[PDB]
Amino acid sequence: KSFLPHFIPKNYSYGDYPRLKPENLQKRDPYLKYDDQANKRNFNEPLHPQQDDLDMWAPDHFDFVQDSIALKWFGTFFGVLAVFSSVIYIGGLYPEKPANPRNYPFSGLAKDLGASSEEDTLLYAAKIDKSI
Amino acid sequence: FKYVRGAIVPKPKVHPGYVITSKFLGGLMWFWIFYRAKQDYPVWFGLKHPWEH
Amino acid sequence: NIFNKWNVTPFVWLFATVGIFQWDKSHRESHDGKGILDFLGEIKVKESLDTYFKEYQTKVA
Amino acid sequence: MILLCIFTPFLGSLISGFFGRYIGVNSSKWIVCLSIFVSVVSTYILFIDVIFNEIEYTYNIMNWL
Amino acid sequence: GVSELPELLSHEEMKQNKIPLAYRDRCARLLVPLNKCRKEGWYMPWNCVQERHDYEQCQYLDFKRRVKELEEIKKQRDAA
Amino acid sequence: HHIHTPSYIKPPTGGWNFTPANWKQNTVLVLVGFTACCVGLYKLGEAGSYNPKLKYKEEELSRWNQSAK
Amino acid sequence: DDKSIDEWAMDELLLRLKEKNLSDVELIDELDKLSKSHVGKIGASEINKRDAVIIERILNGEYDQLSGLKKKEL
Amino acid sequence: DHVRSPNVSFDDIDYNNSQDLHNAQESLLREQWIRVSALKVCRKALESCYKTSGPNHYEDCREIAEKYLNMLPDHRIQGFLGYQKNDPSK
Amino acid sequence: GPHLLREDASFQRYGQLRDNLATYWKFNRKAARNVFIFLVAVPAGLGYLAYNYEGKTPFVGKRRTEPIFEQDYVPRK
Amino acid sequence: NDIVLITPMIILTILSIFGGYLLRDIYLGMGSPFNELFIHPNNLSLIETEFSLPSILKVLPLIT
Ligand SMILES: CCCCCCCCCCCCCCCCCC(=O)OC[C@H](COP(=O)(O)OCCN)OC(=O)CCCCCCCCCCCCCCCCC
Ligand SMILES: CCCCCCCCCCCC(=O)OC[C@H](COP(=O)(O)OCC[N+](C)(C)C)OC(=O)CCCCCCCCCCC
Ligand SMILES: CCCCCCCCCCCC(=O)OC[C@H](COP(=O)(O)OCC[N+](C)(C)C)OC(=O)CCCCCCCCCCC
Repeated sequence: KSFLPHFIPKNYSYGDYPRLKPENLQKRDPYLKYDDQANKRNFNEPLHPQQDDLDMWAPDHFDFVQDSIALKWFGTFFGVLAVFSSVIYIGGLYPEKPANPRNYPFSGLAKDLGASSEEDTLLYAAKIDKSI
Repeated sequence: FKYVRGAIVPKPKVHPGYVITSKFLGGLMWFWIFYRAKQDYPVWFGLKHPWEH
Repeated sequence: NIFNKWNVTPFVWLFATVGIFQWDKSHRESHDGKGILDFLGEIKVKESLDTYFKEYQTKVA
Repeated sequence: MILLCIFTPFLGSLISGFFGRYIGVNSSKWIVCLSIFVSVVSTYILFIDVIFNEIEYTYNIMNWL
Repeated sequence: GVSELPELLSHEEMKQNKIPLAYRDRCARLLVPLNKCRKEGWYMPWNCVQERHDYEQCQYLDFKRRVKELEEIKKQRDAA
Repeated sequence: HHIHTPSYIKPPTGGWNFTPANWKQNTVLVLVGFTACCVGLYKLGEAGSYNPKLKYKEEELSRWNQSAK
Repeated sequence: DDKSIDEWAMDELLLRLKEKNLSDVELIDELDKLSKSHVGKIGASEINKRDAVIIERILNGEYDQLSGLKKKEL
Repeated sequence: DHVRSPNVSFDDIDYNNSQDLHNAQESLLREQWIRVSALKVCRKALESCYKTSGPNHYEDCREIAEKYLNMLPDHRIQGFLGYQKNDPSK
Repeated sequence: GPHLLREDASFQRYGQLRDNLATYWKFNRKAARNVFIFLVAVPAGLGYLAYNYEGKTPFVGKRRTEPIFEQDYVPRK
Repeated sequence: NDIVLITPMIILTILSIFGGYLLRDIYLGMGSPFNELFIHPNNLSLIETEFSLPSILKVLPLIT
């Protein structure tokens, strides 16, 4: 069922500060009546030293599955898509280009693409239409 | 208002404006779907080119 | 009240700023570009300021 | 036309934000709707003038940096 | 009734008509009337029916011409 | 219906369904003011807008490029 | 009436444009009719003014004298 | 009126003269701001050329764009401390 | 005046603890590891990167001198 | 619901039937001038997409 968030210490010794079991106030029963109904807290109830990580204003904690199991599924999902992508690449099953890619006249539109002379023709031209 | 125990809900009788408007809006879509099909079904499936006529 | 003490004040600043802006715009056409605040004084020029700098650097040396 | 299209929605936000108390709920909603509609009509006029007539509009308020 | 690729436009004619760079090819000459009629027709689907079709068929010939280039190249590589 | 404490809570945006008794009078005062600003924006927009594609002839651009060489 | 250093440099550039090309009749005409308030608005803007030749001369001539102050080189 | 820069070089003055040193620092700074003004004018030509040319901006504004990219690395404010405190010849 | 805030003893003890955490800090092995990472390891990583590429990044108006697209297409057949 | 809620939906409904057909040539027409969006000549695949496609792929999303 529920479990505490990460980085919540099991023990602490802050002098004479009371030592209480760390409780996530987000998991408390909402149908009960509290002095502070919004935060699910009664007046003068002691606070954990890291209560800011275990209250309503803390990030919402998800406890449907364990993080290791949740990360196993997350890697498995993208692992399937990775194998599916690599097989088609290594196998080379993706279709070939039906025709020669588009060609353009005037030395592959070199002058219209910022070229200055014949030295910089290949630096700016597109695929040159060799068949005039 | 009074609640009648054990009475099945009959066919609702909505205001006539809602029923007529809904059918006309659907009628506009279906007519437009068929109208484009009558004139673009070759080009849609690649069976013919737009200039060919 | 829609013309209360708090609603009127922001509009007053806009009207005053635009009116003075146009006044300054008209004040520069007839005064060779000089602004409305020319009565307060004039910007000091390099020639007089450098004289203070020359005397200042003389005492320091 | 360009200034009317852009800053008219800002007028509706200001009117409802600071004068919404003095005009009530109903008039606040419709004045905001009015301001957006002015931007709607002005945009459609520009769409014909820009896309179909190959015209561009530029307004320079002032220098920023 | 376009049957062959039309004559290539000159450099200045492409410049004056401001043809898009990606569309500066054999079909540039047929593109000028189409873009001129589209402006007067507000780019409606019922104003440039034939001018659009003539330009559409020209690019079809250009595509088929590039099929020949690939097939011809595909033989030189195997022969070599 | 409910209690909203409106005697002192007076936000600029109303505070729980607020409409003054003289809402009609203020609405007209706002509509006229709102109309007086759209017209002012329109006049400013027309007089300040320009076409960036027509401020220089193409012949002028040719001279700029040749000199920049 | 504050002239920032960038505003001063724009006026100086146009002043040096006159002082170097006093034989160009076209240049003087645009500069004379280029008002002081429009001096710093060279380029595309809402104001209808002739400054194409003003820009053209600047594009062709380096009117800065930074090399003159640096009389020592590597 | 429009006061002009008092052209003075660090190589023709004695730094013990605080007035001459002050002019050399000012003269170098004012020449650097003229370069920035020139850069902004040249960029204005590039902006105007790009808009009117449309798809022809690569060809119509080729020389202007080349000039802007060459001047950009050095048409900026560099200060006077670098040249005042360093002798390039050595 | 009227003590508008209902002071809570648990909140005060929680607040006092947060403001006085330095009293109970111990320079143990756990603390030393965190001190080393934030004050030595992390600055060293930035320290190396800052001087490795110091004066070696002339990005002002950097020019392209290599074609981007491929001229000839080689079919897989 | 009331007419005020309905009114925008009907206007959007009509625009959801005829809008794309009327505006297709403005944005998807071949050679249409849209210099604001730059497409390099080597990246224009509107021809190989329109003609070279097998006829099955034209209807495959519809069938699925
Ligand atoms: C809540 C607290 C209160 C704060 C809320 C109010 C904040 C208002 C902030 C205004 C700041 C002052 C800006 C206006 C000062 C005037 C600027 C100026 O000096 O003029 C520059 C411009 C042309 O420059 P020039 O030729 O040198 O004219 C000088 C003549 N003496 O001359 C002009 O064209 C004048 C233009 C005046 C424009 C009026 C202001 C319009 C609204 C701001 C426009 C900013 C752009 C829109 C921002 C909205 C977000 C997109
Ligand atoms: C370009 C920026 C332009 C911004 C101008 C827009 C108009 C401003 C309207 C202000 C009045 C208002 O809405 O804030 C006040 C309203 C009042 O609440 P109410 O709805 O009247 O009901 C009242 C019922 N209470 C009392 C339970 C709330 O809400 C609030 O207390 C919300 C608190 C945060 C307000 C954030 C203000 C906007 C921040 C903008 C950041 C740049
Ligand atoms: C048709 C014309 C369209 C334009 C309309 C313009 C309206 C201008 C506003 C007039 C009303 C007014 O200034 O309201 C002032 C308001 C209202 O509260 P108050 O006045 O203090 O009253 C309460 C106090 N009491 C109880 C003592 C009387 O104060 C505020 O808290 C304003 C805080 C600033 C909010 C906006 C910040 C924006 C920052 C970014 C800016 C771009």
